[PDB]
Amino acid sequence: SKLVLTGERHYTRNDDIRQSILALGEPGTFMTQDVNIIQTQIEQRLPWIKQVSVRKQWPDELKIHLVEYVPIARWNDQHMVDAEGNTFSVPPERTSKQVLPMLYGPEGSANEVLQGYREMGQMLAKDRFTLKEAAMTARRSWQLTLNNDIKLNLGRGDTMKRLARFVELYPVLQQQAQTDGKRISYVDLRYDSGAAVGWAPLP
Amino acid sequence: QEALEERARNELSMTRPGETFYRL
Repeated sequence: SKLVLTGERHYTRNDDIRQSILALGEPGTFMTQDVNIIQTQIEQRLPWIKQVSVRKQWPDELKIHLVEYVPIARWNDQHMVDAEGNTFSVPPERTSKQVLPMLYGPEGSANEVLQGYREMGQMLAKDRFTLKEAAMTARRSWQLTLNNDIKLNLGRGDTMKRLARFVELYPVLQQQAQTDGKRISYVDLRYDSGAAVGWAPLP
Repeated sequence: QEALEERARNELSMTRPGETFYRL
């Protein structure tokens, strides 16, 4: 029996597969096992695998082809979400030097959060602001973190009007922080037509 | 919890010591 492993692999390493197999049969090998259980075992021991196919090719060969999920953001913190809203996780020894945007929300809200992250990032992009973090509460209030580390508190209201107010007001907040030797730390927008600004000393 | 601070903030124009307020 030869075991042929194929597909584009960014997180899986070969011991992940062989362990899934031995942990089911024995220290001996694998051929006329059920291909559907070899497939199910691998789906369950490797939660970052989005698709795996297991197929017997004679002479004597078992061929496994892998498709991995691809993260576009960390989800809450220890997990990850892809561009279609799917949730998965990767042992953090293997992801500890990646730098991804950061989403947060209640346990089944990834798609909703990712949608809001997309829409709001679009608007901030029209003014060359870029979104590093986005958190949504069970009540569906929003807080954003720019790449320049300013936090924005949007609460629950028309988040897009409050977003536009930040951008309008930003040049004076920056002149003001410029003048007093401080840095902008956050901008609370949860008012009818104003903003409260918290400062911080310069790093 | 933070619902209270949203009304406190939105319904009455209240802030927190140290913050600067801007009205447009």
